[PDB]
Amino acid sequence: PPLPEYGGKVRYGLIPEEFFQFLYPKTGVTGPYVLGTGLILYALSKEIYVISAETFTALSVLGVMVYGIKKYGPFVADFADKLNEQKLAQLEEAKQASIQHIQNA
Amino acid sequence: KKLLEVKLGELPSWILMRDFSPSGIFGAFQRGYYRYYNKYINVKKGSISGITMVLACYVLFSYSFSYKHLKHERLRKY
Amino acid sequence: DIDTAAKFIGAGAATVGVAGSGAGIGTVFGSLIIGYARNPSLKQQLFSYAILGFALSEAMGLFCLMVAFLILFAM
Amino acid sequence: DIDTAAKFIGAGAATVGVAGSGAGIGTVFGSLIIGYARNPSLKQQLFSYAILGFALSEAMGLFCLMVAFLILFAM
Amino acid sequence: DIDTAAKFIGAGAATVGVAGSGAGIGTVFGSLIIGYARNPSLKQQLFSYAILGFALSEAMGLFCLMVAFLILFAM
Amino acid sequence: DIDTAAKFIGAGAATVGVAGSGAGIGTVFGSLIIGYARNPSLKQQLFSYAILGFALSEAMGLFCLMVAFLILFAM
Amino acid sequence: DIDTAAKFIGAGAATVGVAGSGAGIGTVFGSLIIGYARNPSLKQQLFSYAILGFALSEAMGLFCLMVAFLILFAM
Amino acid sequence: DIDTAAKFIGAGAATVGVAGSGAGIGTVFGSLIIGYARNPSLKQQLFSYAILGFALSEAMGLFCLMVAFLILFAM
Amino acid sequence: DIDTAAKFIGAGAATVGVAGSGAGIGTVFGSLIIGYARNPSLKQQLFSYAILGFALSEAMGLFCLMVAFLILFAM
Amino acid sequence: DIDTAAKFIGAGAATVGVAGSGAGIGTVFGSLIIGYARNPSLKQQLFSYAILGFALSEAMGLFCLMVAFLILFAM
Amino acid sequence: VAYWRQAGLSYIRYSQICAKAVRDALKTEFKANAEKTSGSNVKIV
Amino acid sequence: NLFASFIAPTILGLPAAVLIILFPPLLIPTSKYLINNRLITTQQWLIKLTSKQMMTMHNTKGRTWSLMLVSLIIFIATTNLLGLLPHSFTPTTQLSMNLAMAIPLWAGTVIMGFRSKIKNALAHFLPQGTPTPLIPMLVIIETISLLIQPMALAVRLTANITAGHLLMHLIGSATLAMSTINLPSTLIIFTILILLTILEIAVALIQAYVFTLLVSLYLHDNT
Amino acid sequence: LQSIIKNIWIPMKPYYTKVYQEIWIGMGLMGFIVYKIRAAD
Amino acid sequence: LATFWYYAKVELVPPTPAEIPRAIQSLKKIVNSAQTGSFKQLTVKEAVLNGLVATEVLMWFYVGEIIGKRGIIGYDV
Amino acid sequence: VPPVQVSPLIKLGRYSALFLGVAYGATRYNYLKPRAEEERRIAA
Repeated sequence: PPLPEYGGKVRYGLIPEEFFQFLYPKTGVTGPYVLGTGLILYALSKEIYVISAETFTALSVLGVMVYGIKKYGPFVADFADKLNEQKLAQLEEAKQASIQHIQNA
Repeated sequence: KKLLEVKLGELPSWILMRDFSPSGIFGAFQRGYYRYYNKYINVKKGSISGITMVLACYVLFSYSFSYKHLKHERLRKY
Repeated sequence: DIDTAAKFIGAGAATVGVAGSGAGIGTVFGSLIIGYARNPSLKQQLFSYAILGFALSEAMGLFCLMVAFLILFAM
Repeated sequence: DIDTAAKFIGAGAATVGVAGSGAGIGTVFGSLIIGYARNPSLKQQLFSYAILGFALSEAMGLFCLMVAFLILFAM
Repeated sequence: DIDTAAKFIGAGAATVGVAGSGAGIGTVFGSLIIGYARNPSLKQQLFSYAILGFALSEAMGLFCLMVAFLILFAM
Repeated sequence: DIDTAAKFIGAGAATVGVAGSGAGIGTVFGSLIIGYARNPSLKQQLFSYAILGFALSEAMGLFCLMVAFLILFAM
Repeated sequence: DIDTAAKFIGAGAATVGVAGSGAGIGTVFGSLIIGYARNPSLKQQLFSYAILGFALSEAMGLFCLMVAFLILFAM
Repeated sequence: DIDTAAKFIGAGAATVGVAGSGAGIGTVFGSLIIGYARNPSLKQQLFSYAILGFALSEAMGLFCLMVAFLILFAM
Repeated sequence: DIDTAAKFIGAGAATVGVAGSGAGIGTVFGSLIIGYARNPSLKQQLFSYAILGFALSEAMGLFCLMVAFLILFAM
Repeated sequence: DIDTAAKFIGAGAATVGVAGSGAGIGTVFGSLIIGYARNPSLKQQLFSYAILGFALSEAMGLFCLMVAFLILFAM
Repeated sequence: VAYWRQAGLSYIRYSQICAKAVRDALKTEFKANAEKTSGSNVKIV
Repeated sequence: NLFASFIAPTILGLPAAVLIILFPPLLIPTSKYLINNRLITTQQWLIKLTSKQMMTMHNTKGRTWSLMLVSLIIFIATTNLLGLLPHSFTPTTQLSMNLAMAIPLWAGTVIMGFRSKIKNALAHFLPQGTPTPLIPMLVIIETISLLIQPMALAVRLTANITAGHLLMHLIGSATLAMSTINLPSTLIIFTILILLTILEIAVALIQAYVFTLLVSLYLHDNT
Repeated sequence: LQSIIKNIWIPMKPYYTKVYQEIWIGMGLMGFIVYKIRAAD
Repeated sequence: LATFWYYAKVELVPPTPAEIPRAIQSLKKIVNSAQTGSFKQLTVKEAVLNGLVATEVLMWFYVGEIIGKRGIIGYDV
Repeated sequence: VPPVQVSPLIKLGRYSALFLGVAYGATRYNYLKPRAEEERRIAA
């Protein structure tokens, strides 16, 4: 069975487009965003999210992750695609080779 | 026709019609894993979002059990 | 209270012993510079050794820190 | 009384540990001089290796300043 | 009351002696790097020596740590 | 009373740590001599690196002295 | 008692003299690696020297450990 | 009466930091020997560099000695 | 009493100074290995120098031990 | 009562600093071995430098001993 | 391994370039005889 | 207070450490296909590179541990990397888990060396050309080395990972404590924290590789 | 019992029975050490 | 930028005085459906959607609270 | 992407909740500052 060609259309690497489409009818385009900002402000206002040293280690590792992704993402995607293309080319070559061998026989 | 998937079925009896067995919960978790995997990971030309979403859920879980320690670091009292 | 005082003193003393790992890591990476300047076509394998060397010499220093904490928090 | 005294002594003993960082930096940059005199065309790679070695020696010194501050403030 | 304090201080002092093994492991693996950059055909035997050297140098450090524990826990 | 005494002891312990910068400057200038004897045409760039080395290693030593004085007078 | 306390601290101090033997074993085996990379046809002779060097460096270290015990147990 | 005792012990500690300058001068002049054996026609400039390196290492050692003498006499 | 306590502590501290002898012996015999691998025709004379070097570095360590036995047993 | 005890402890701590001259002498004579195994016709001048280097490295050690004998006896 | 050997050259080509450079820097009183004495004339088949 | 991130986590009273230790293999999906997605492609390339690195130096009997050593390095590296995320609990900071990883493998290698190989197993404690008057001493040394190898394994992992985390946390506190004070100094401390984060990623991978390489060498000395 | 030992124990049998025997002895040793540690605590 | 406002002018604005009767009628419809228990006709999809919108308006209330105590984190005193 | 004229009920609820939040925030700020000062003084 062949795989699809694209994934699930995530936004910001965290939330899929299905959520934005699901809130589009009742709360429009800014609905999900005001829900997100409201939840963030309620979390860090009622001190559900306690600001500590882990906030800054979190910001550091998230910055390193976003930078590393934006930088070495094209390279890793192209590397995987080229690995698959080389394997496919080698396989097609080795199939035609045996066809030619039996035709020669 | 009470096999209606949740998000389509309004009833509480549906809640008790499900297979709340160890094998049933195992099948439920495995079906969820394969739904996520087929939607986000098991595609060609896939994205890194299928991993960063897992890592975000992991960080949320990690914060959940780290709250009993952080609630002593709150900077207000109410 | 003399026990906590000696805990602080012994923790500082135990921490002294990380100078060895600092110096040994300097040695490992300086030798990496040299050996790479002599045979740059081996840059990969040489670097591997450097990593290994680093990970071992640093190890010793952390042992010191271990004792430091064993003295400072776990008596 | 005696606890703050021991805190000062332990802070001094813990900051002793960056002597190794100083010696390792000396070794790294001396080996950089040597390796550059050998192969003066790899100036950039040799300098990058020297920067890496210097950073790692400074990390081994940071592991001593950590215990210095854990003695001095967070007993 | 005072002897436990001296046990803490003596254990810290005794574990200071792991700096030598840190530096010695640094030297061993730096020289492995250099000697392999000079003659990469002996990569195995050279590496063997390194391990030997490491396993001996580190040994001394453990000696120190041994005494540290023998002052901190046994007597 | 005892606090000033431990301040003296801690400043002495902290200034023990300039030995690393002494050894590192020794290493840097020895390697400058060696690398200039090998490639005396790089006399300028070599010296630059030596300067840089003497600027970093000594810095570490200076840090120690700073800490020492910070224990002796300020905090 | 205060004499046994100082026995602990003095043994812990005298144990630091093993850092020298650790660093010296590191140096002897790094130089064995380098001398075998240079002239691999003397692997026997070199190695003999190596052990001899080791046997001497560790010797000094042992003295320190010995001294330590002769402050902890003898007197 | 505890201040004078602390000054003695802190001055001993402070003067420990001369071992670094000793080892650094040893390194500078050993490298002078090696660099003169390779290129015996740069003897004057190699000796100039050796004088500079020895001056800086001795300077660090004298900083340690003068901190010791500042503690011991001038508080 | 306090004086015999300090005698134990000072003997241990004085004994610490054998680390330099250990490291120097290691350096001397490692350089003997290297110089014999390079010019095996000079072996005899090289060994001579090694002996001399050894006999000198150890001598320094001996002084340290002397001071130890000057404190622990004589004065 | 405490001054003589602190004098013993400071004398030990001060005579610790001979490790630097021990290591420096080891380096000087190892470099003599190497530089002579390279170009033996210079054996005189090489040895001359060694002596000089020796007499300077050991010089630092004496300073340490001086302070020891300044603390132990002259005060 | 020098930079030119990494680039695939040889010591014969290195020597050739270095000798040609030393010849180009000769004052013209010696230059003609120098380029005649060391010039190649063989052709490859 | 300071070691709060190394305490066995519990959510609603249950040992969440079990889930945290079972999670790493979930990030390695496998497939029967011949040409599959980018994640499995990159992971299979990495696993092949790792196997060739770790296992080429072994003979036919040491190469039976390919599965074991590749599983060890993958498990440790993924655990150490997942320990870098915010608020996470890293099980490799625990001396219990690291002792249970180190003692079985080292003991298995030495018992494999004493079952077969017994002549060479007992001969290994003495180097080949050791001079005579030193034969006793070098047997007291080597022996204790063989007896500290397991502990010095576990500790070397624990003491490292723990320490790294501690350092980062402390620097984090610094930034927080400096947020209400001079902001350029806060940015300098934050840049130190970023460099430390990159160093901690490197150390995660390096510690996985070094634990596995030392186990591999103990195996190589007994096959 | 079915489809578990078909997907867990049939693949891992060559290793559990032949390759890791010494690992199993060493794991017994580790359990003994851990019992001595927890009991003296 | 400005697209935020392009959507906010239609969505994130207060209700004009002309459409408050519509809101009153909708509130009456909701309370009537709650009275007669007719909400058993609402699939859990739409139930979740309504719950999310109610959570959003509660977050509006809490944002109004943080703008009414002049301090974001907790209570400044 | 076209906007959505949201339901006037949701809109009125949004803004009424916001204003009630402003009210409650000011109210509890004034309710809590005296007790806070009282506790900070009695803690000395």
